[PDB]
Amino acid sequence: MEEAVLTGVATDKSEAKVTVLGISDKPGEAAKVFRALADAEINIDMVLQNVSSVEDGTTDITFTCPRSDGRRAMEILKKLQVQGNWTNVLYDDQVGKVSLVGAGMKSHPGVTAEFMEALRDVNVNIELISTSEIRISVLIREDDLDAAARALHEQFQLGG
Amino acid sequence: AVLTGVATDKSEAKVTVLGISDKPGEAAKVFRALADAEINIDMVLQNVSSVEDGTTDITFTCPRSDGRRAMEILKKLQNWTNVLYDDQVGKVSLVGAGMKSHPGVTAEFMEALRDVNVNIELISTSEIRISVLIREDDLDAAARALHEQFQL
Amino acid sequence: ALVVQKYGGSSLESAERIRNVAERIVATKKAGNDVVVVCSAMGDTTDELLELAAAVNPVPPAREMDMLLTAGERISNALVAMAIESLGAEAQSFTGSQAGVVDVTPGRVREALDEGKICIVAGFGSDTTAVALAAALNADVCEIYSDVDGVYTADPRIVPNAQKLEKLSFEEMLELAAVGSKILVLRSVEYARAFNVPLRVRSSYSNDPGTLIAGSMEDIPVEEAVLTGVATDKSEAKVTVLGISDKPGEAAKVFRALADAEINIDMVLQNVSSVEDGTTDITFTCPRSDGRRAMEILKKLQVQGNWTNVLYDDQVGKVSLVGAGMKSHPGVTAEFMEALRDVNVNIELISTSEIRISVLIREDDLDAAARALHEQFQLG
Amino acid sequence: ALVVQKYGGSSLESAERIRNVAERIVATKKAGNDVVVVCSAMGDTTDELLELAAAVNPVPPAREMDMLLTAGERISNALVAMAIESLGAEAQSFTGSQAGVLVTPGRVREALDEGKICIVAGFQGVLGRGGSDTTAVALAAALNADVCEIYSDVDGVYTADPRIVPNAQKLEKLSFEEMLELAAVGSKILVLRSVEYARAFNVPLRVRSSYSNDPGTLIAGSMEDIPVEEAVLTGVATDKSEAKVTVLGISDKPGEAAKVFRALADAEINIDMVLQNVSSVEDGTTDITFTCPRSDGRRAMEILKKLQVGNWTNVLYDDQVGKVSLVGAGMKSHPGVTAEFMEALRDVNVNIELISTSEIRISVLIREDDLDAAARALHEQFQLGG
Ligand SMILES: C[C@@H](O)[C@H](N)C(=O)O
Ligand SMILES: C[C@@H](O)[C@H](N)C(=O)O
Ligand SMILES: C[C@@H](O)[C@H](N)C(=O)O
Ligand SMILES: C[C@@H](O)[C@H](N)C(=O)O
Repeated sequence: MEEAVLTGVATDKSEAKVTVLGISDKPGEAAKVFRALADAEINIDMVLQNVSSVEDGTTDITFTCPRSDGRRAMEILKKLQVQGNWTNVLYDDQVGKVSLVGAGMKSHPGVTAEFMEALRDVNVNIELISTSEIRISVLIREDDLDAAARALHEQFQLGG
Repeated sequence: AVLTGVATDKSEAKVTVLGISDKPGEAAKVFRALADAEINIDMVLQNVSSVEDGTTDITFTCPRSDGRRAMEILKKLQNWTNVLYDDQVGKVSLVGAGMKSHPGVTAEFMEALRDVNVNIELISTSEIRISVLIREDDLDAAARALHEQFQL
Repeated sequence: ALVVQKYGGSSLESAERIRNVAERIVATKKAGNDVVVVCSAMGDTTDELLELAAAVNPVPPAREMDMLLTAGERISNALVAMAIESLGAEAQSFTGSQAGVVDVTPGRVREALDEGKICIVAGFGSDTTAVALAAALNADVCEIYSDVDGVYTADPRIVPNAQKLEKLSFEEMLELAAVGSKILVLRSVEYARAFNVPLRVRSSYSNDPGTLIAGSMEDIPVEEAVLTGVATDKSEAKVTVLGISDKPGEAAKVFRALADAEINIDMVLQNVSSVEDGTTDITFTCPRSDGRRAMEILKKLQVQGNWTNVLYDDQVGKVSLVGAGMKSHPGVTAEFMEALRDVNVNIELISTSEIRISVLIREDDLDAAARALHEQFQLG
Repeated sequence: ALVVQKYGGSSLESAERIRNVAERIVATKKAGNDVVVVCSAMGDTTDELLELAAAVNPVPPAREMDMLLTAGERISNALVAMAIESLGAEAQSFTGSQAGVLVTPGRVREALDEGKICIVAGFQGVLGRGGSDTTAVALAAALNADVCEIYSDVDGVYTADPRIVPNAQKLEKLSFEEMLELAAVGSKILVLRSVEYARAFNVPLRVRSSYSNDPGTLIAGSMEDIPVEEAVLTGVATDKSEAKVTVLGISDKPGEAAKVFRALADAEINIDMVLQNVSSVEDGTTDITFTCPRSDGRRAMEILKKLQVGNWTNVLYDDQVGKVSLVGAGMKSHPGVTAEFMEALRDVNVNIELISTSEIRISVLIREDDLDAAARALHEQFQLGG
């Protein structure tokens, strides 16, 4: 009922993140961005869009992709900015990704708390968060992977 | 069912008032007679009346010393067909509890005694005992069979 | 001191009720006693489980049956335990097998009680193991809790003037329940008698002390002894076999056929034979549900030269007077018969022990007869 | 073969269904299989027993909770064994522990070699954890079972909720990861903890119905071992049980996530999904959005608003949100899947408020009113029906 089975911790430094800033929150605007990447055969992995501000009615969309296709990705988008569609497109090729894999995390909320507390206590800044019932992933600086994994290993006592 | 033991007796005498009318107040007459004579009562046994006749018999036991006196007490009060005296009667009982739900006890009691050829004259049982009146001499041969049957 | 406490399904029917029972258990601990508790399954769980067992398999294996019934009783054990520990106590559960017994040997239970724990004993019936532990541990008293708040001089709804007994002897209790209503398991009261463990019938819905069942009549002064109460029973049929030869083995034939067919006999009765004919009659009582099947068997043997006829009566009522005070006193048996005569009730059949008088009559007269007997003697 | 079979409470609702399931168990052995059966409590007994426990004691202690739930499952065990033995099978019963909970199924392998159908139910030694479902899979891993079947009133895993999408179909097979993901965001089809053991120890699961002879859906093989050319999109999951709370304007410093989710965990708030994008360079702040059951929403909001006065500029509340997701190994190494998803919803005019993903899943948060429309759009976009 209450306990969650945790199976291990994963790190990865294989990708870069691109962030479209100020995408207008209306039907069809996400399609514009991801169709462009699809036409250029850019295989993206994780995408994350949070809620739009009430003041503007705009949001940001961040996605990851293979580090090689990184600069290319931002450039396809940056070249199709012309309109009012978005204000900027950023590019980060030094981003890492640590994750806690398992199952049944929804009803064990202390796990999520302990995940943030682990990274906090090794002074690591959580830059993006994308979790679910079987997955907690955060993006941080690639240089903090070492210290993030050891914190998460120690905290949840994971290995083997 | 649980069975605690097997008690015998040779201290008593049975008295049977024959042919008593199965109408109200006739039993009172018999036992108010013994109550006046202050013969302390123990067993009483009355079965259902005859359809043909309309009468039963009332067999009761008492301290053997008071037995002949008691028989001749009820003789004076006489409607009834006869009164019989007995002082070679012996009582053997199986004491316990919960024998209603286990009827084999009742059977095996009666099976154990037939296998020793013992005269079962009267019977007066309940959930907590199975008492039967047999012939005084057969008490020990009756006991042994009960001890072996129910393992006491 | 050491107190054993049994709680039946009624007492543990619900959570709120279980928590109430739990406070009473802790209260008994707090009063300065080692407390052992025996729980039946909640409500009617055992019956519902028995129904379920029969439906899945008509002849259930004993092993799986042990598992089934043990599970049911272990639900209330758990809940009682939970309840007890929320009140401050330290609970210690036992299945009964690893409690004492098999024949009783409670090493573990005594060990737990010495640690100041409240032992909860479930299931491998409930009453018999409670008294068996009571005897094994040398308990000061074994308390049976239910909806009934004690033994009465008569059925309160039948006899308005009925009263709750403060105390009675073991064998007085045995006799009252042997003919009247089963308030305690007859079987469990015989262990009490055998091992001299006082029993207390009382209610789990009040602080009333109830009725004590303690001591033998044989160690009560002969002058002090009294009449105990009146018991009624309108659940029995009456079967009579006419024309059975007064020779060894014939009684055996009757009750073997009744035993084989699972007919619950009760209060068997036979009087002397008739020198003319050399034949006697054997009447017995059984539950009315068995009466028909009991008759079917005896009639089949009846129509085979064994005996004349087999009569049947499912409107018979049984009324009785109990009390150690009648064993040595004369005229009580006389006052009994006179009481029924004066209310125009006829005595069809009579049967006794040394401290019980029982008579079969029309069930329509049961109430009048019990009411007549109750005020005839001091009772009430 | 060696077959583990786990029957839920729905399958053991009554004496007739028990005997019925007993015949299925015997039919399975007759087909030349060693059988292990795991038993949930009859019908809703475990839920009803949990209530009772809570009623007699909030925070019931572990040992007695173990005794209680075991007892309930041990009833089913008694009845099923009883039925099994009625039909000619010889039964041996175990508590899920007597067969090692840890691993260590020595006692069970003895019984199987002697031709006995082994029944496992309850626990006693040291629960957690998933109950009968994970006991079944854990026994399947240790004994090296060819399959662990999970019987209920559910006859398989579908490409979508057939009540919503009429052209929805039943999957024959899918990978552990594809099931995990589908189960994670919408479904609620089986215990995920048990499916993570099956993934971890490579034990094939089969979800089928104890009311038909339909073979159900198979969960087997990793999507990591699926050839890239053969990978497919699996299904569409929906969920309108969630509310979303967004903390606006949290500064981007170490520990600030801790301050949010410590409060929620101490208040026992269940977190389905958490989402945080990059912070603004000027002012240095970002927002954290998380979803939780609608029954926890009111209270989650109460907590974080107390913490709003500093720490953040606002806390928002939304209990009319729905979640639609696509799952499939086929999207791992195929561009334009995300594109088709976003275009799919666009063409049915559904607005995408928030997005999250995994290697093989895309999820968006939408108005609950748009759920059915979005699901049908996605289902026919990627042509999952027939
Ligand atoms: C912001 C973006 O997701 C937009 N709401 C869309 O539907 O395309
Ligand atoms: C006792 C019996 O013989 C009679 N019918 C009576 O009531 O007195
Ligand atoms: C019936 C009884 O009188 C007989 N002596 C018997 O036991 O067989
Ligand atoms: C949670 C996030 O906003 C912050 N940077 C932290 O790691 O605490």
